[PDB]
Amino acid sequence: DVILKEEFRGVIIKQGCLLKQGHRRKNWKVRKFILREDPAYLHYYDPAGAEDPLGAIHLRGCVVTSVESNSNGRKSEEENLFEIITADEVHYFLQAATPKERTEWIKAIQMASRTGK
Repeated sequence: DVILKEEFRGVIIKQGCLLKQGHRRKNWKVRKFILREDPAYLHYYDPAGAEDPLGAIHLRGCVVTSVESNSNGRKSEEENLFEIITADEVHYFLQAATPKERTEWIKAIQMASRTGK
Protein backbone atom coordinates (compact mmCIF):
# COMPACT_ATOMS: atom_id res chain seq x y z
CA ASP A 1 0.00 0.00 0.00
CA VAL A 2 0.90 3.71 -0.35
CA ILE A 3 3.07 2.59 -3.25
CA LEU A 4 2.44 3.26 -6.92
CA LYS A 5 4.48 3.30 -10.11
CA GLU A 6 8.09 4.16 -9.30
CA GLU A 7 7.81 6.71 -12.10
CA PHE A 8 5.51 8.82 -9.94
CA ARG A 9 7.22 8.04 -6.63
CA GLY A 10 9.26 11.13 -7.40
CA VAL A 11 7.77 14.60 -7.22
CA ILE A 12 7.11 16.76 -10.28
CA ILE A 13 10.23 18.65 -11.33
CA LYS A 14 8.99 20.62 -14.32
CA GLN A 15 5.91 20.52 -16.56
CA GLY A 16 5.03 22.13 -19.85
CA CYS A 17 3.87 21.28 -23.36
CA LEU A 18 6.73 20.44 -25.71
CA LEU A 19 7.18 19.32 -29.30
CA LYS A 20 7.73 15.58 -29.59
CA GLN A 21 9.21 14.33 -32.85
CA GLY A 22 6.69 11.76 -33.99
CA HIS A 23 6.31 11.14 -37.71
CA ARG A 24 2.96 9.38 -37.57
CA ARG A 25 0.88 12.04 -39.28
CA LYS A 26 2.66 15.27 -38.39
CA ASN A 27 6.37 15.85 -37.70
CA TRP A 28 6.33 17.46 -34.27
CA LYS A 29 3.44 17.10 -31.84
CA VAL A 30 2.27 19.35 -29.04
CA ARG A 31 1.96 17.30 -25.86
CA LYS A 32 2.26 18.04 -22.13
CA PHE A 33 5.57 16.97 -20.66
CA ILE A 34 5.68 16.50 -16.91
CA LEU A 35 8.98 15.59 -15.31
CA ARG A 36 9.65 13.59 -12.14
CA GLU A 37 12.81 12.73 -10.21
CA ASP A 38 13.97 9.84 -7.96
CA PRO A 39 14.26 7.18 -10.72
CA ALA A 40 14.19 10.02 -13.28
CA TYR A 41 11.17 9.74 -15.57
CA LEU A 42 9.83 12.24 -18.10
CA HIS A 43 6.15 11.89 -19.00
CA TYR A 44 4.16 13.03 -22.02
CA TYR A 45 0.41 13.54 -22.21
CA ASP A 46 -1.83 14.44 -25.13
CA PRO A 47 -3.75 17.75 -24.85
CA ALA A 48 -6.42 16.50 -27.19
CA GLY A 49 -7.14 13.25 -25.41
CA ALA A 50 -4.52 11.51 -23.28
CA GLU A 51 -3.88 12.89 -19.82
CA ASP A 52 -3.09 9.28 -19.17
CA PRO A 53 0.71 8.84 -19.36
CA LEU A 54 1.32 7.44 -22.84
CA GLY A 55 4.81 6.54 -21.74
CA ALA A 56 7.78 7.43 -19.60
CA ILE A 57 11.22 8.41 -20.80
CA HIS A 58 13.95 6.50 -19.01
CA LEU A 59 16.16 9.33 -17.80
CA ARG A 60 18.22 7.10 -15.51
CA GLY A 61 21.46 7.03 -17.48
CA CYS A 62 20.33 9.49 -20.15
CA VAL A 63 22.48 12.26 -21.56
CA VAL A 64 21.17 15.54 -22.94
CA THR A 65 22.69 17.55 -25.74
CA SER A 66 22.17 20.96 -27.30
CA VAL A 67 21.31 20.22 -30.91
CA GLU A 68 22.99 22.58 -33.39
CA SER A 69 19.70 22.62 -35.32
CA ASN A 70 20.32 19.57 -37.51
CA SER A 71 17.29 20.59 -39.54
CA ASN A 72 18.80 19.86 -42.95
CA GLY A 73 16.89 19.76 -46.21
CA ARG A 74 13.55 20.79 -44.73
CA LYS A 75 12.36 24.07 -43.28
CA SER A 76 13.85 24.97 -39.91
CA GLU A 77 11.24 23.26 -37.76
CA GLU A 78 13.94 21.80 -35.59
CA GLU A 79 15.42 24.99 -34.12
CA ASN A 80 15.33 24.89 -30.36
CA LEU A 81 15.94 21.15 -30.46
CA PHE A 82 17.38 19.37 -27.46
CA GLU A 83 18.02 15.65 -27.57
CA ILE A 84 17.64 13.19 -24.71
CA ILE A 85 19.80 10.10 -25.11
CA THR A 86 18.39 7.48 -22.75
CA ALA A 87 20.53 4.66 -21.36
CA ASP A 88 18.47 2.55 -23.75
CA GLU A 89 20.34 4.40 -26.53
CA VAL A 90 17.21 6.17 -27.69
CA HIS A 91 17.57 9.72 -28.93
CA TYR A 92 14.50 11.69 -27.96
CA PHE A 93 14.06 14.80 -30.03
CA LEU A 94 12.23 17.49 -28.13
CA GLN A 95 11.56 21.13 -28.79
CA ALA A 96 10.15 23.98 -26.75
CA ALA A 97 8.27 27.21 -27.40
CA THR A 98 11.46 29.22 -27.05
CA PRO A 99 15.25 28.67 -27.12
CA LYS A 100 15.10 29.69 -23.46
CA GLU A 101 12.66 26.97 -22.42
CA ARG A 102 14.52 24.16 -24.19
CA THR A 103 17.63 25.16 -22.26
CA GLU A 104 15.51 25.01 -19.09
CA TRP A 105 14.41 21.52 -20.10
CA ILE A 106 18.00 20.50 -20.83
CA LYS A 107 18.72 21.51 -17.25
CA ALA A 108 15.47 19.88 -16.10
CA ILE A 109 16.13 16.42 -17.47
CA GLN A 110 19.84 16.55 -16.62
CA MET A 111 19.17 17.46 -12.99
CA ALA A 112 16.35 14.92 -12.81
CA SER A 113 18.60 12.25 -14.33
CA ARG A 114 20.93 12.68 -11.35
CA THR A 115 18.47 10.68 -9.30
CA GLY A 116 19.53 7.27 -10.50
CA LYS A 117 19.79 5.52 -7.18
